[PDB]
Amino acid sequence: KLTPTGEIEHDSVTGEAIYEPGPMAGVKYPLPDDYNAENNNSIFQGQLPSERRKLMSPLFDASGTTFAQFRDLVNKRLKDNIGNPRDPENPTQVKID
Amino acid sequence: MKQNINIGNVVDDGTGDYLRKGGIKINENFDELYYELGDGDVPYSAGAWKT
Amino acid sequence: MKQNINIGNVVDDGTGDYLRKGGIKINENFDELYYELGDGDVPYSAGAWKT
Amino acid sequence: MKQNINIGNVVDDGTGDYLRKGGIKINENFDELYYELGDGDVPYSAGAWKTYNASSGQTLTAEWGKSYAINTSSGRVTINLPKGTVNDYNKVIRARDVFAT
Amino acid sequence: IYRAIVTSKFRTEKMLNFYNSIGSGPDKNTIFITFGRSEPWSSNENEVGFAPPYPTDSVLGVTDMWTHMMGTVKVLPSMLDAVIPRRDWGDTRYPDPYTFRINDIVVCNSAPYNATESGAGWLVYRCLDVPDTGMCSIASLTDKDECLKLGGKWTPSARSMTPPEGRGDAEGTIEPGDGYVWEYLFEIPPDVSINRCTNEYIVVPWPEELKEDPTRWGYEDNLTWQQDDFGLIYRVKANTIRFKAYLDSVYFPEAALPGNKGFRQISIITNPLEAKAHPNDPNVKAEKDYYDPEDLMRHSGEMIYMENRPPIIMAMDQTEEINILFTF
Amino acid sequence: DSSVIYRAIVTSKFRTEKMLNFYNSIGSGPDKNTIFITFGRSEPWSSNENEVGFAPPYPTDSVLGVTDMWTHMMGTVKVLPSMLDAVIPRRDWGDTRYPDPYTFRINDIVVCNSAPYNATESGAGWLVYRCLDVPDTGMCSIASLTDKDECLKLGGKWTPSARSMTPPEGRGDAEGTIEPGDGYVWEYLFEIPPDVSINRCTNEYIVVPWPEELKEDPTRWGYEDNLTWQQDDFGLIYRVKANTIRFKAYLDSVYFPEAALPGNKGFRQISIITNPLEAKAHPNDPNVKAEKDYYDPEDLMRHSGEMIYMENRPPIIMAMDQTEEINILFTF
Amino acid sequence: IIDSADKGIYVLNHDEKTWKRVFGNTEEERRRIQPGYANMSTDGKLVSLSSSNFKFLSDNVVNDPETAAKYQLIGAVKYEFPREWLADKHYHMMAFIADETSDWETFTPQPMKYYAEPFFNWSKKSNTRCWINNSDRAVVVYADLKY
Repeated sequence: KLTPTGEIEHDSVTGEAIYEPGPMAGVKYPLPDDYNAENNNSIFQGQLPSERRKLMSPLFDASGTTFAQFRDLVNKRLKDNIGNPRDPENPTQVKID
Repeated sequence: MKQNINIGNVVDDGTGDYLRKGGIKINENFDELYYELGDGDVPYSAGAWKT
Repeated sequence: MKQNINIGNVVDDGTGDYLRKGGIKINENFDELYYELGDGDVPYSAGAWKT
Repeated sequence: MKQNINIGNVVDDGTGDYLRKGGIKINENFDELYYELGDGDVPYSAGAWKTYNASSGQTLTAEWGKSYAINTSSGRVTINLPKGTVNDYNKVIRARDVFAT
Repeated sequence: IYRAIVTSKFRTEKMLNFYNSIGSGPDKNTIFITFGRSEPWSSNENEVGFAPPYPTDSVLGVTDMWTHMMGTVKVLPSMLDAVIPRRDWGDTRYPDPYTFRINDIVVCNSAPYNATESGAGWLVYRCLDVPDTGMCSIASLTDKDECLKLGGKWTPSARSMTPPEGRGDAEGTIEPGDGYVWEYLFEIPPDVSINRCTNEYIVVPWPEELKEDPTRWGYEDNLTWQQDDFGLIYRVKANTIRFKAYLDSVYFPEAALPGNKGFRQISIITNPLEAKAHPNDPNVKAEKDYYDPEDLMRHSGEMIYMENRPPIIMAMDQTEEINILFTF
Repeated sequence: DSSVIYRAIVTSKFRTEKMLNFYNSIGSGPDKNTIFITFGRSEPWSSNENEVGFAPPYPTDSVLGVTDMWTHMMGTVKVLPSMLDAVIPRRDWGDTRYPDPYTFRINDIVVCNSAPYNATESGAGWLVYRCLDVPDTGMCSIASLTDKDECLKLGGKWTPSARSMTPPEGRGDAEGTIEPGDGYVWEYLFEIPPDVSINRCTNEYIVVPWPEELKEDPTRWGYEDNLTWQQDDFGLIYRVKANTIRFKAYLDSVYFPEAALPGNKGFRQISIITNPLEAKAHPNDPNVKAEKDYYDPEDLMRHSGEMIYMENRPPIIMAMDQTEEINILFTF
Repeated sequence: IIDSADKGIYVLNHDEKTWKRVFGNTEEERRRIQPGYANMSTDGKLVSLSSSNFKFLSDNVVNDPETAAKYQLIGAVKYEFPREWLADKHYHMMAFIADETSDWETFTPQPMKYYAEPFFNWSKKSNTRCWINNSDRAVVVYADLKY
């Protein structure tokens, strides 16, 4: 998203880039044609059905992706909570004995 | 055959081609382009000739 | 002018060319070295000349 | 040595290389294909050669299409060429004086 | 009747041996990490607040865990690091960003608010002395010096002006003025930082890995007087190791297939031996990164650590990550 | 509400594992730990120290505490790995001294041949059995249950009513007392040869064999006979789950006559050190790990190496021509 | 490979009668049976089939109200087990016997195996249960010499 004149903008003093639910955020998408032809139908069928769900970039025109193996998910993610500074306020994860 | 890897217009646009289709669009372009002179392993500053 | 792209690291991060930066950046990186060689949609093992 | 970049097979399949390893497999690919012909940032339609020095060895060897412009000043150059050469032929080698030693 | 103690260092020491003890092939430990039990704890297991039944240790408990085991992953020593809890100077979110206690360990340059200095990796300072005004942990004492002369903890009143700086020995912003004084340790190079560091826990360098570059770790600068030293981890007294592992669907597509209820419970194993068609055949320790539990001999190797969770559902093309921290 | 709440445990084996590792880490010369053990402080804690009930001050850990402990230090002794052994608490069949000699609980480990009353079989060293099953009648640790099987079905401990008739016997893999009749069943482990018994064994703690040392003789430990199905094994300590190592050391007046001399108030406090370096005349000289068994504290570099464990005692008085022995154990 | 449904153990009396599952008639203990791991050996009057596999569906019991309470908890479950005597030697066999008059038609988890009981061939004549040890060693068991 915000990328003034050369480069994406990361937030002050904490230096973190800014994402928004960018325009046309929620959209169906067509699944239009080609994969069935483009695949030839591999991946134990599901060729178009498998599809690689949701976020991942490969459409190739994108701000947020840059270059990595992995995009992390902070949701469905856990430090539990204990002890040390940093750490979550809500443990989202805990451990008992 | 330059195998132009295309982006739709501005950044953020839902259109594009693919990182998949770019794959082998990228690579053949190399191969095709490169295998001319680069002719497999190493490019030849003396040029590539194919009998 | 070779227009190397910088590379992001291993994790979602805001540093480096985001792929759409690379989009057309590498696609350029082609044509430059390509046009100097290809001069149009075909590459030349014999090289290319400019009137 | 072309540093060919794979992806696994069909789209959407598990197998493929990387976005991350996409680079520098792709970029160094540029350099080499460039670096012989280009020398630096820009390619040479007229081609590019790389100076081997009299200072370094009394001998260089065997680079098939890598052309040299040769110095004998420091020491006599004894240049040996690739051996046994299989069925290839057709391979021109280029040695020259960037100056006359 | 006598009194005796173990130094906190020995915590560290255990680790270093233990760190030494992961072997490559021969005669030194090899570590596999395993997940399993598609099976549901109980219909509830999914629900919020669900806590799986407290695990059981036994040849029986082993067998069952050994029974359900979905998949197995090795661990290379380079995925094992010493770590200490990260605390950055100036971070607003968390309390007292500006208030440091004696011997606390402070990271600098980590973040823009943190960052004093561009073009250098993270820094690690420890805070020797704290402002005079403050609060004592022992309510009876109003003097820092008296609180500490007795040894009760002291909380200083006055915040730090700036995060510390300089390679030198106690800096500490001592001359011009401050309540804090600062001792320097080492600098962390960026590449390791980004990839290793969890915002709770910085990664602490190994002595061997230290033996390689004192500079890349910024330790080359100092003073040891023992010649090479490098025992730096003693100074930080890290008792805690971080296991890092990488699960991928590809090695284990079967558990990755759409509709799996996922694996309930996790288990690590050390030095298992390969499957053999003929039991008289000589045993083989396990090199490859992943083994189907089948490709591993029944019960082979030892599992130190058993784990039970509410169900987690893996999915293909998803990539799941595990971190584990042992405090010795 | 807490979303994720999970449970995880470390096996008791991992205790063992650390140990076996830790045992590996004592080196000869190179790149594996070397251990010195030190005593000091002739100086009296306080005038009381002699009197009964006196507890010396609890030691202090600090660069300060180190220095002080490092200050008074009388003498130093190295440790060879062969003086380090794994051990488990010794329990003998039929031994009056200890409670219920005839009453054993599941998984307890029982030694045979240790003593005349114990001894079934002559011409063999000590035996080591574990007791798998106990008489059916008994009492449950969970007060709610009167059935052994039901007690155990929940997993609570069970104490059997009926005492053992005989100490277990047989090399035989299952073989406690199964056919004719009894409530107890007994599991066999290995037999201990007498000399080690005699020299190593403390009547509270049998000494447990190393896997390595086992690799040498399976027979001398009587382990050669069995059945493993993993091939060679020898990891026996895993099966017994020994968490405890025994340090053994021997002090003699001769290495340190000065602290041994008549009238010494003896040493108050003890300290162990790992991988210290020799004293050097020139500080730029490269460090040297310490081979010899004892060093006057001078011949050791100040503060070199790390000392894990500090100790304070009422004064103990060494004496010349005395030979004093120290044992320290560890449960990891 | 040898697979699918039957998993059958069958019992012969008669030889006019038929083949008869006993242990078989379960669905469950089928899964215990494994081609590589499961094995039978008889001694006299007893029969020993191996199972190196165990897991349970049922043995968990639910609600754990005590911990449910103290943890302010709903659900969880208890992890519970009946007792079977496992080989503590690695690979940790589990066994099943019909011990009465030979067979007698029930199989049970066993108060214990005499270790590695399957793979031990049964001899009537000079009755022994023999097997070949890994690391190629001949193991023989026999009973003898009540004085």
